[PDB]
Amino acid sequence: PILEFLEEWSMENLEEISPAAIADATKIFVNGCWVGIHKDPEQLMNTLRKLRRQMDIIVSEVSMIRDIREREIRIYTDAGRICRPLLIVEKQKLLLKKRHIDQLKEREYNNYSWQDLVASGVVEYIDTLEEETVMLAMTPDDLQEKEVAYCSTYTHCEIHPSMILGVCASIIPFPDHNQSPRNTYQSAMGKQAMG
Amino acid sequence: FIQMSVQRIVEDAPPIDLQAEAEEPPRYLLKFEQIYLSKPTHWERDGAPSPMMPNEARLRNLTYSAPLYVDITKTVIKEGEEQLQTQHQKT
Amino acid sequence: AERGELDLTGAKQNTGVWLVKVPKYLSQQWAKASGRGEVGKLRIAKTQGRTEVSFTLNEDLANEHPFVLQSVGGQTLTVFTESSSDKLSLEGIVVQRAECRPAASENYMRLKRLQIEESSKPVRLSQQLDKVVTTNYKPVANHQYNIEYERKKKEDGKRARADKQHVLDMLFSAFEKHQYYNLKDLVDITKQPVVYLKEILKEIGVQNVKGIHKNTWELKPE
Amino acid sequence: GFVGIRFCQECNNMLYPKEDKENRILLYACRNCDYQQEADNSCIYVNKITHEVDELTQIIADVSQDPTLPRTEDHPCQKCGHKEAVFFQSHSARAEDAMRLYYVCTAPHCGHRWTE
Amino acid sequence: GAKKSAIGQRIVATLPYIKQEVPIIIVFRALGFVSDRDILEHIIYDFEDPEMMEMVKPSLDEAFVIQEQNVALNFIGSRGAKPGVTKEKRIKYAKEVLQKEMLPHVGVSDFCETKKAYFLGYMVHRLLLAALGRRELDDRDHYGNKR
Amino acid sequence: PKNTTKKYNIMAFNAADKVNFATWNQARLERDLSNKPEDQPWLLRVNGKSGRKFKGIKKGGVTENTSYYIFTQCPDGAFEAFPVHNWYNFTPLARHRTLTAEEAEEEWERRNKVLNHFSIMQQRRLK
Ligand SMILES: [Zn+2]
Ligand SMILES: [Zn+2]
Repeated sequence: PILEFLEEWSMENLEEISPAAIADATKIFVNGCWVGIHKDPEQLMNTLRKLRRQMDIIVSEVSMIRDIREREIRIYTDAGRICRPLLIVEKQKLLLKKRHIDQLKEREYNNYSWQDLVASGVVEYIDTLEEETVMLAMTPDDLQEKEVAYCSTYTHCEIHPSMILGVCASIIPFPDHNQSPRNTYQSAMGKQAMG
Repeated sequence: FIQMSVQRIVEDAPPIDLQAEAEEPPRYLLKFEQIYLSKPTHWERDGAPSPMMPNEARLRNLTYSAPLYVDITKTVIKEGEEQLQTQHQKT
Repeated sequence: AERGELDLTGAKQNTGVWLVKVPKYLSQQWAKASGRGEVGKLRIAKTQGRTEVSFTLNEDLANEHPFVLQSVGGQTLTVFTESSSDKLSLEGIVVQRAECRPAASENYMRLKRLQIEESSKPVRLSQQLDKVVTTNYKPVANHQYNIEYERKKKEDGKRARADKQHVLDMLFSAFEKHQYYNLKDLVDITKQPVVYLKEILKEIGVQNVKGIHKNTWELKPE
Repeated sequence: GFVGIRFCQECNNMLYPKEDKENRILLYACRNCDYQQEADNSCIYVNKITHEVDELTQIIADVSQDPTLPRTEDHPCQKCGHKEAVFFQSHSARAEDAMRLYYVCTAPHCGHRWTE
Repeated sequence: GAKKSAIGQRIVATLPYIKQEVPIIIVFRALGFVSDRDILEHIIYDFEDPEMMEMVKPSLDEAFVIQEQNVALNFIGSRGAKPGVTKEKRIKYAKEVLQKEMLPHVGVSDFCETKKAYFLGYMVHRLLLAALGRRELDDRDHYGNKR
Repeated sequence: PKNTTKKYNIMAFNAADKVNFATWNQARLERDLSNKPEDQPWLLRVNGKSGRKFKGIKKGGVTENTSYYIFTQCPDGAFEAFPVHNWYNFTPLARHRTLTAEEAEEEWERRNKVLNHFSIMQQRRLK
């Protein structure tokens, strides 16, 4: 489906293109194979994301990496990419609003679930190759406010930083006040406890 | 794997082509149609199927396996005459 | 007439045409809609526009035109007619290329859903089941063996024989095909059992233990 | 300023430098065919060794669209009195032994790039 | 080498099911692109760029003896596991290798020589960019490069 | 007109070589010589023996991606659009020269290999 949509949005198949026009230079790839070129990268990556935030290309891990200086777009649809859920920040303002939190709070009575949050386009799955193209904030309470401007163009925002810790390392309380080797030793011993 | 990969492997396998070696001797072709999969079942000494619960398979040292079935289709193409399809079934 | 090679392809004039990119399903509509002649309603519209000359190319038949333009590339894409006839000629060059972009907004998303309803959910995915109790099933005898028997109801491999002079008649004509013929070669040409045929083949010829083609039964000329 | 190649007008196999022993003028005759043409420039090989200021080049203009690059409202664009330039370092294997921050304008269709 | 030493950077391509290393321009000619311009057009994209143009020159000079497609196939077949003796057997082995073993993901059909040529040119392009120094060398530990 | 089954094609050239330029007088086809079988590369010629021959291999993705109708000017009242049966690009070849199919399997530039040679020494061998 992504191949079809790319064909339908002016991506010129590699066999048709005049071979010297490759200085148009947005070398679109799919799963790691040439599929053509494109002259407008910025209005193409704003359309693949606009699609992945509702439904045409599976809202799950179909990454879109536009490497600007290198002039490539890399779309991966394959198994083995560790993705991560991250919020969206449009114009220094979260897409999550109180309406979403209120709908999710009344979860058992509604039929509103995480999937309705992802269909609403406020949380998307960023894999790692797409992570090197996004500017994150750890907490919205800060890093989205005004001061001497560190970054004025954020693109996403962590749900909560404590989600970088795994299962056996989420048991340890105040794991930021301890030394890191001790935290690993706890991740070890916590698998040898009785219960 | 069990919903979109096994059928992909089976339907993307070349039709087994056979021609009798010993006046255009008979030629036999076989193609594999859909994969059917069942519930994890057991077969006691008397050969009766009985749903294999996980706890039982942990107690009785069993494997929690499911019988796999596939529709195969023969084709008796012979002597420049009409063929006999004979789709066997879930096998 | 002969047309082993045309290598003329006709006119040097090359009156130009224009390549166009056309939608996958809209073109299917314009084609399978009728046999009107792939014209439908196709004529040059006369409009000022943004200093553009639009086309009366069928837009009602959706059951410039929303396409956009692109320049020349490579050769400008000469096009010829490989006809059902042996071969006729070539046509003009391509002057320009035109896209197939959809006319409007999200409608394309419904168009893809339409490709899926048409295209009829093309995937074969595995299915679940209660159980199967019609696998290896109770025969008196398997049917292949049954027909092997019913065919061995025709003759017996321990066959009779009366014609000792017969044997040389065929090997006269046929030794040009195989100077030495296998026992399985002689057997079906004849209709005799193997031990008796071998008892004769001892007297008549010798086996070519070391032969260029293979090792089997040659002949003494006399 | 060598023209990296000048393909043959006939066989397309990379004209090469050859000497005209008769008249003593520089030529560029092919090898696989027999074509020969005269030469406008007399440099057949130019390796520098070190480098030039070529990072004002090789910095495409589309990098102003990167949300991961800094934006400064000081140091405005020279080509047009627009603020908001994006700036980065060399980003080259040859670091130039320098931290030269190259800027690039972020107003569309300006694309001006300058070191300071 | 001590004598010439001017073409010290030779671009060479190891291939699946082919023992010895094969100069890349021979592979490109074997795909169906015999013209030197037609190969350098797939490898280098901005012709006015002098650096890549000079840097591909050694790989061009190191194969003038192989100048036709079937000669190229003969070369790449001469390194097969068993070339046989017949010219048109080495030809077929080299065609089968370049069809099914070399770069399967771009395609395996009989009409994908141009795709395989463009992609191999992109690999030689990335190699030349790593040579000059524009793009940085890729990292093995980077988790995006792991599946 | 749809009932007519003449199948249109695409004859495309690289901007590298010079286009027909109308100096092509009369010769523009041969599709079968590449035997060594229904679909095989074209091998084209130029007003006889003297000229610049070339070959066209087909296109991998032409119809599955998106069909390319050919809307034609059609100097008559109506217009017509034809589905392209196949696309194949032409590359100048048949060597227009002499090719070294044996070369005595030379050393690969390890020897001196004085350039601008092995091809002037040749064309002298064989007269
Ligand atoms: Zn030439
Ligand atoms: Zn500016």
